[PDB]
Amino acid sequence: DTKEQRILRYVQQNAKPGDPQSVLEAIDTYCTQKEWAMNVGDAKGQIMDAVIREYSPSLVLELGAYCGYSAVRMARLLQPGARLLTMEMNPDYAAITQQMLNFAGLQDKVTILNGASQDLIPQLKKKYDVDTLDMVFLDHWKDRYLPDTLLLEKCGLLRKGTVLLADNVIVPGTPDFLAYVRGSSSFECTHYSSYLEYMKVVDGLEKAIYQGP
Ligand SMILES: Cc1c(Cl)c(C)[n+]([O-])c(Cl)c1-c1noc(-c2cc(O)c(O)c([N+](=O)[O-])c2)n1
Ligand SMILES: Nc1ncnc2c1ncn2[C@@H]1O[C@H](CSCC[C@H](N)C(=O)O)[C@@H](O)[C@H]1O
Ligand SMILES: [Mg+2]
Repeated sequence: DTKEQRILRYVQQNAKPGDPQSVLEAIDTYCTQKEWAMNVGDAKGQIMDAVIREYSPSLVLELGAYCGYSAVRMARLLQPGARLLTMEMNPDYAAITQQMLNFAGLQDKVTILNGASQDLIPQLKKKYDVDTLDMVFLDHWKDRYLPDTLLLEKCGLLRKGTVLLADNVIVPGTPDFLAYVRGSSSFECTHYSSYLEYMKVVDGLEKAIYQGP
């Protein structure tokens, strides 16, 4: 089997069904003690939790689901009626994410989009009944952060106050995205310095709040 299947099996065998917090702790436990994996982790996840609780977004878009750790982390804090849409181009990973969300009891809150973000972003308004996004979590391939941010703006998916939260802006790093949002008056930026998941390597999240054209 794969590492992603072993993570899901550990959750199914150790986490409590319908308990998102228990599912998160099981994923973090397995990857801390057995196999490292690119989940956002508990250190940066706690910063994510605080950002989510401050802005209380009604519609969240996630770029990169992997095994569903970040989707479980964000969906467990959403108000009733709020929605999370997550895009995952790997079908093997998205099948794991769906089973992870089902186990945590959050399937009614999260919708998985199978495909590449650059192909799915232009179809959000028509196919998934989206006006503008309240929050965007960027966590896919690092070279897509900036072009997808420009694509989200072109398709009219950003409004004044839309919160962009970017992972891995230090390690592995997103230099072009970081330089663009920090240099553009369209984005007010705040850096939250933390640590790479399950490690003591320095990383951080960048919050970029859209201010308009
Ligand atoms: C593990 C590691 C170590 Cl020990 C060192 C020293 N360095 O330099 C790097 Cl770069 C890595 C590293 N490899 O992959 C990732 C990573 C993390 C994500 O959170 C993420 O989302 C994605 N991703 O591909 O989406 C990738 N990090
Ligand atoms: N262009 C793209 N469109 C959609 N998904 C992409 C993508 N490029 C990479 N990805 C996916 O994004 C994932 C990044 S790992 C992200 C982990 C997750 N956000 C968490 O914290 O738990 C990978 O699984 C990869 O398959
Ligand atoms: Mg990441």
